[PDB]
Amino acid sequence: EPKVNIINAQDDEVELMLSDVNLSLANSLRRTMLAEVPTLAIDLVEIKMNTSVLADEFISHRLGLIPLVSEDVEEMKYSRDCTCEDYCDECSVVLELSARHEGEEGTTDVYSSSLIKVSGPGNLNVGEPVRRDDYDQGILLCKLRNHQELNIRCIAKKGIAKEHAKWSPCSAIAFEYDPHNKLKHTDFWFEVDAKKEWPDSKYATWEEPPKPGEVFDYKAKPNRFYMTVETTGSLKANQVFSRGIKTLQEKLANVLFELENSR
Amino acid sequence: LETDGINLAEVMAVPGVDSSRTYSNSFVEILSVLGIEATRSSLYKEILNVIAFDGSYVNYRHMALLVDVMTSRGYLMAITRHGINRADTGALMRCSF
Amino acid sequence: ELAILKEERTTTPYLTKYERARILGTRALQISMNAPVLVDIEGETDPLQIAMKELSQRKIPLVIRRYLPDGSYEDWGCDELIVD
Amino acid sequence: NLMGKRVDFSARTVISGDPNLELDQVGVPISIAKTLSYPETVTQYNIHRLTEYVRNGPNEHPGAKYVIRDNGDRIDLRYHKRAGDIVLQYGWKVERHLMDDDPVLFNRQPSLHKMSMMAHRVKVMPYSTFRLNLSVTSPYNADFDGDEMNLHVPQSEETRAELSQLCAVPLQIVSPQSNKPVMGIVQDTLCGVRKMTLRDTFIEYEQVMNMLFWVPSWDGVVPQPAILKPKPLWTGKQLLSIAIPSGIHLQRTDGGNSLLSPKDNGMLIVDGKVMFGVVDKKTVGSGGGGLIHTVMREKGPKICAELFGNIQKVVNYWLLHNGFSIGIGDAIADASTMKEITHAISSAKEQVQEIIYKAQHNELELKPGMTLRESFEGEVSRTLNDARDSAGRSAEMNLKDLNNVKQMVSAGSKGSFINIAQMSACVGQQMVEGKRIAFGFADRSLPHFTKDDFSPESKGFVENSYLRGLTPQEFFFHAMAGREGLIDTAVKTAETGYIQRRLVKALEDIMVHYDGTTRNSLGDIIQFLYGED
Amino acid sequence: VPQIGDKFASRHGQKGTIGVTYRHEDMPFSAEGIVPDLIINPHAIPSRMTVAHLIECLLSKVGSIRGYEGDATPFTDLTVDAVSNLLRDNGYQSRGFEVMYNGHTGKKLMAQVFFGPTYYQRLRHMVDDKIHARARGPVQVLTRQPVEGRSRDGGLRFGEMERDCMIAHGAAGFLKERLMEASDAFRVHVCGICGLMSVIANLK
Amino acid sequence: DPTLNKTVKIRQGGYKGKIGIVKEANGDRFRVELHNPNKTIPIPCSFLLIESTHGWVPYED
Amino acid sequence: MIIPVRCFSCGKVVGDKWDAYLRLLEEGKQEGDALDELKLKRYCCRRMVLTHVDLIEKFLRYNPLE
Amino acid sequence: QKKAMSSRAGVSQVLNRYTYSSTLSHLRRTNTPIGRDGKLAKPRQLHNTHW
Amino acid sequence: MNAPDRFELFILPDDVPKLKITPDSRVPNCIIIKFEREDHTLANLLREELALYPDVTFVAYKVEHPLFANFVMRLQTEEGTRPKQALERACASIINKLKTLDHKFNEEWNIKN
Amino acid sequence: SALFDDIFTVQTVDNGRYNKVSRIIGISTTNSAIKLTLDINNEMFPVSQDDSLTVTLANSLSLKSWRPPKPTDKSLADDYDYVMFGTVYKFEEGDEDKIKVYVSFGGLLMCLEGGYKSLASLKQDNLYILIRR
Amino acid sequence: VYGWSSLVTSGVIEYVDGEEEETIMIAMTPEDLQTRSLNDTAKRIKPEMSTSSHHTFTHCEIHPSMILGVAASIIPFPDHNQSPRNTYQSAMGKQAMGVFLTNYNVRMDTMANILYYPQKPLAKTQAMEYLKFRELP
RNA sequence: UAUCGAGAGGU
Ligand SMILES: Nc1ncnc2c1ncn2[C@@H]1O[C@H](COP(=O)(O)CP(=O)(O)OP(=O)(O)O)[C@@H](O)[C@H]1O
Ligand SMILES: [Mg+2]
Ligand SMILES: [Zn+2]
Ligand SMILES: [Zn+2]
Ligand SMILES: [Zn+2]
Repeated sequence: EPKVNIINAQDDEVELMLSDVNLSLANSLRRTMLAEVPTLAIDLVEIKMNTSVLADEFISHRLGLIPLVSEDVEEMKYSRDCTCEDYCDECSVVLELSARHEGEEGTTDVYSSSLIKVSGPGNLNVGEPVRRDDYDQGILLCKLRNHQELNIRCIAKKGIAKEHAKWSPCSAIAFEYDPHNKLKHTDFWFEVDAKKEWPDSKYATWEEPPKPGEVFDYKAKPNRFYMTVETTGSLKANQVFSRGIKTLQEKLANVLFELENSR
Repeated sequence: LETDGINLAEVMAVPGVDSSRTYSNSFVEILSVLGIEATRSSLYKEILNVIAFDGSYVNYRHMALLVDVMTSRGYLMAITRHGINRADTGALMRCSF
Repeated sequence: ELAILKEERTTTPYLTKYERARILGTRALQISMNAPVLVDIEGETDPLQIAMKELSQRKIPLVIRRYLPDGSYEDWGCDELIVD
Repeated sequence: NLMGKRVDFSARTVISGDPNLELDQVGVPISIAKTLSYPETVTQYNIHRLTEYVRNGPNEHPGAKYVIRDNGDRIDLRYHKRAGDIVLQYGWKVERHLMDDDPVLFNRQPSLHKMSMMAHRVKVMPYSTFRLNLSVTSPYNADFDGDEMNLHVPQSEETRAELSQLCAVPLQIVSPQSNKPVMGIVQDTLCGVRKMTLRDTFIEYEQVMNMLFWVPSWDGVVPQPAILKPKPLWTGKQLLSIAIPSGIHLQRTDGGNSLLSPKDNGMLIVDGKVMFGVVDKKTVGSGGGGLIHTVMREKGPKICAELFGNIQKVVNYWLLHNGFSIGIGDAIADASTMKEITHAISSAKEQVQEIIYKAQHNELELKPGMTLRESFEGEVSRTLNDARDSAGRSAEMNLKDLNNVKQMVSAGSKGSFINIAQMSACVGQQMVEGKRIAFGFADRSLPHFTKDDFSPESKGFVENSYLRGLTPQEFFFHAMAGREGLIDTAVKTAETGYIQRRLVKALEDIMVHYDGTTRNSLGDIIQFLYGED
Repeated sequence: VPQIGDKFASRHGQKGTIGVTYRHEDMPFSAEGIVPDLIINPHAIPSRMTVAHLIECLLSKVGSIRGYEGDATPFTDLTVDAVSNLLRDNGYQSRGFEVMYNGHTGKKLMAQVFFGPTYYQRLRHMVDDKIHARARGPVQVLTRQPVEGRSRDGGLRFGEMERDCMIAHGAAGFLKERLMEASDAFRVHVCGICGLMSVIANLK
Repeated sequence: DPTLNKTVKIRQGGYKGKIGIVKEANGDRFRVELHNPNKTIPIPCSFLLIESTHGWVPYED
Repeated sequence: MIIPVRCFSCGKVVGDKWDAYLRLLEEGKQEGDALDELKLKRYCCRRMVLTHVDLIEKFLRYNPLE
Repeated sequence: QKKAMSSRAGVSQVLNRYTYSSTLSHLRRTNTPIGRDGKLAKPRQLHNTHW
Repeated sequence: MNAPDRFELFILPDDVPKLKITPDSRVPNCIIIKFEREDHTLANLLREELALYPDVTFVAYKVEHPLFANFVMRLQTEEGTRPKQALERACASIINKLKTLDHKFNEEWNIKN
Repeated sequence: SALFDDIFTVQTVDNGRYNKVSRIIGISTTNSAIKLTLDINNEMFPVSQDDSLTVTLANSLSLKSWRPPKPTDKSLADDYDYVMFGTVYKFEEGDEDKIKVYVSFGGLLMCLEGGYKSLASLKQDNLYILIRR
Repeated sequence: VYGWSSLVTSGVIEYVDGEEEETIMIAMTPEDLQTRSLNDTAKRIKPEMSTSSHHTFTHCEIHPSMILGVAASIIPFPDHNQSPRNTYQSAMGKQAMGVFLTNYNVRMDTMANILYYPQKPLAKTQAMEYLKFRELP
């Protein structure tokens, strides 16, 4: 009975209409994609040298925000559930960065592309700093001047955005329904005329406006939910939507298990 | 009639004036002309007028208690050291003020 | 001399809010020091709770000595003072 | 050092509001609850509980800091490495951490009256602020813009009982100051309860179920909807009534309304159920004879304290899912009303010209007791203040029911007529020392005017609204009046503070005695019977 | 890092402390999926009459859409209606409102929300620089009463007005305890004849 | 006790992989002063690795 | 201080667009159009780049202290 | 130094550096040395000639 | 300083059950389920699903305090059905709807390739 | 099986105040001096002026905790379009034969005027009102 | 060089103190130097100035926003606020974290606060250019 | 874990 219509698609955003589901299911899917879909992200920074003008934890905070390839992260374990001491090769990716400015002139800009993967759970596709193109330097991290050096060792771990927003695969998620307000779920503020003063939905042409005679259908419920899922590149937009569905399922499955064990 | 300035005794005597109702907003003058029980009522009236002006309301017993303290000695005890500390209260109590 | 006879007592036959708070607290303290309790102790074992149970049954073994301004006094037992 | 002093077992931090705390609770940061302590005597009934606290130690909650022997020797649990090998003896004391439902005295300065110090039940909570139910902000005069408040921990069974049995928040709901409550429904909950109890507010079943479950005292019986067919719908008045205890009757008439209440004003409550009437500040505020006053007299302080929480939990839920806002739009009157406003101010400026003409041609009536110039300034002031009130009334009437400023004014939760007037129509005449702006330059108010100019604009009439914006002259004149307000607040606070101290010292020893008399420390009769009744 | 209790203010005398934080998905959101950094309360506005705060929000919305810093100099020809005209030409309702959705349920809010950028200030007042509690601790040599100040493990002053409050409550035991056991209680010996503290007392 | 003030790594729990210093080791339950945020946490001594001459050694140092 | 990695409000990466934004301004584009070309559609994201101030350029002038 | 009383206090102050705006204001501040004893209001008012 | 570990939102302590069911004896056939380390995400999803069942007579949930990641749900079913069973059915019902939803997205995705 | 029954002609329909409620006044087609003032939900049961409306007042729908109605059971409301349940808060036994019955349907108000013989059964604690057409 | 003092010594700008200000007539803006022909319900009303038939202006304000000092110059639209709110911000603005100097790393001050990511405000005033507020926000 | 002052601030 659930129906899907992909309006547009690309690597980092999918626009789609979702229908024949409950509002609560579309919303719980929205929340799950924002908050609980795992990704990989730097979570421990070993600073061996930092003579830049930036503070150690200033830099560490930016490092955590660098999006890393998280495609195979589902097969990867959480550090808190791994039997090893400290971190290891089965529950983390290790990245290293080393920058320096040689020369008495100019400024060296340190980019996320200088982050070099050193180990990781082979041969899983996880841990590479996301790149737009092949010529893409990525995210600016720091800047160096004569004799200033940056030498760090980073431990990346699997996590979810409930713990820290850096583990979210999304940015915004656009989300709306009932573009003509037939359900009367909002009551518009106006000075002179509400219809002239409020802009049209970008999905106004996807449903038909109410006819001037039409009586109020007090039995209609929301049923068509237009949403666009943007991502940071740690996961592709179709992956976030798919794993969102998967994650919400396991959460319900675990509840069902616990009920069938309380017997 | 209402006046600027007071002379309660002389105005009371003026033929035509209801000598049983003439009032002054100086309760010090009321005490000299009409006595301490009239001063008690006048003191309450003048305080109430202050409180009631900005629409406020204070229960009678609080203002009644204050005006009874100010008149219990038979003269007007100011709410200052010159009134309060002229009491036969202990020295430790009086020196804490 | 100073004591006022039971038949000539004129003060209120109700326990005052101040007498109640002091009686409950004082009795609570005595209970936590293992004073004999005059009611059954079930599940509620805090000293204040036991003291409140004794109060509700008129079983707190204390007397209010109410001083009058002249120094004379009426002794009232908490068994005889009316509790709301 | 003697009438007041610094004390142990005290604490202070920034305050925050919490919609999910009972009226008589205070949320206490964990770190504070681990620093403060209460010395509990060890008995057969608590020795197991208290040994557990001792094992947890001073740094883990619920824990303990000291063990006190009958001799008085304290055992410091920070430095005892064999804390598990401590055996408590009856009669010892354990200085345990502060814990849930411990009574504590809570206080915001300045402590102007007795409900500036009330006893709350501790609730230990994360984060570093003290949490208050919003309905106790009024007696404390507290808000959350940086205010801090103080907490004091009683140290014995006797002083705990004085707090819980005399000073506790619910005992303080009605104050002897004006024989009326000092706490009511405020802010979000008051704004929301008007919106929720509007005659055309309807709630579908699925939301009704959540709202019912949010009332802790709900009896579990879903009431029949006001509309059964074609769709089950409950009204806002029905769900608010869940929060009102049974046996509560209240009647109020607004503007001679009938029992048919066409305007949905007045108030009628029967057996704790709202028959008609928008529920607003006139019903759930702190006024005498309202709902809170009535439940207190009829049900006592415990039920009345739950009333705040019940009302809050239903309304705040409904408002969370309804929404409410305010924007720049709500200050904007339509072009027709602005033209009335601008015309009426223009004609008031003309009347001021006529008054200037009469006074300057010796044709002005002198008021008794007043010089010519006093009479002139008085007539000019009445004209200009009536112009502002008249322009505000036009702006007020033009605002729709949906106008967000109007909704807050109508709930009684924030704002008043003058705020609509000054934001939308006209700020009006600026006063300093009871008079229009004085000629601080020689025969003029600013070097931008000619001498001997008594017009509205010359002596501080601000014609524009805050929406339109003030001119440079108006700006300065408005800042002159505004400075005077800051000066008054800074000065007269010490004037009244000294007054209150002298009042307290005059009266501090005056007590009601067991013979009914009111006497001082000398036994002098001040009143033969308190309040004469 | 900002937390509950820290203080913030716009440039219009409109100040507040953080009451709670909500994650991205619990915030209200617009159809475009924009969520606020910060939600202040409508009751802060009508009695304070800080209309500049509202106008600043409107102009700043326009400015970030069109790519410039709006001119908010006082005493210019700029009007609210002119800024509203620009905003409407950019696809938003002209007075700054937006339809928004409750984060818990996904349902629209019955009310539209004034929404847009406003310049906010991080003030020096942070709760963890103020929080303080004292059980026991150091006293003054001369009075043996607790020392003054957070920075010295001090105790709060129970001043004369707090004394008066406890008198009004009739809490005689509590007031005695505050001012003795919780402060400078001391045992002295006096002579029953002359009443002076001239007694020489060897207790062992 | 011989492990106070000595540097430590945590091998179990929510703080796994984090550096710290033994601030107080009364018995069985230690207090490690984490490096990363300004907080000293309670942790069992079983959860710690101590630094010694050769690498991180469990509580056999 | 230096361009933030993410938009505070929505999380979209903007730390890889600072050089491209300065370049579009050298090429004579107006700020609004440059933001448009960079695909910064939500006004939360536009604020991030439009109002950032690059202070690290000032801090670098202070001759390194090692 | 020997006349620390009767001398005026607060003429020199530690330069406020909390933020850049606060430094600019501190360098442009003025003081009226009237006191705090004797309330009045007249020197505290915003006088017309302050424009 | 008094901030809790963020992992406490979703990691269940070992002595703390994900789920605890008790009766509400004030009405017949009603249970209270306390969910630990869960959100509106789970609670609102279960709630609507359950409310549309014909044999569910009451369903509601509340997050009693936003600073603590738990919620409590109240569920009553008609005499025929047992409340805990209806909850089990809602779980399996929603898991199925999401399986369908995952399939139809996969198909629609290849179609758009 | 009902307590009161009649047909009313709508004389006035006041919207004004609310977007979802209107107050209507009607007079019995069969008996003048029997007047009905009633608040109703615009969106659920839209009425216009001069509409003919059958109004029934019952104390039971039978031919304590509310539940969504089962499709199998059957009640008096199956034959009407719009049903409300309310509280009788005033039974006015006035002079001559001017009798008023005031009912609150969750704040949607009704006053029914008429004679004792037409309204004596309405002296109830609660009333349903059922409206047809 | 031809700068500010060139205007002062060429008779187009002069300095006046409080005493000399007593004897001059100042127009608020250049437009007030000449009489006009409006009725735009959005913009603010200008005083009529109908007490003198003909005004003889001696000077004109350069800009009226220069009556403000450093702190109040940070307020956007102070002409739309109740005047005490402008006083309150003038205090709080001095309590707002930013970047107090660019050399904070080489100063060892008793206390210093630096906002991680300062932004310049979307709503600014002309006077902020001279305060450097957009450069050290 | 000092004392006496001063200055700037918070509600
Ligand atoms: N100098 C002072 N002396 C004594 N008490 C003061 C004080 N300054 C502030 N207070 C206390 O703090 C209160 C001031 O509250 P504010 O937050 O300053 C204004 P308000 O009247 O509550 O709100 P507003 O900002 O909406 O006008 C006083 O009523 C008093 O309780
Ligand atoms: Mg305040
Ligand atoms: Zn591992
Ligand atoms: Zn002697
Ligand atoms: Zn963004």
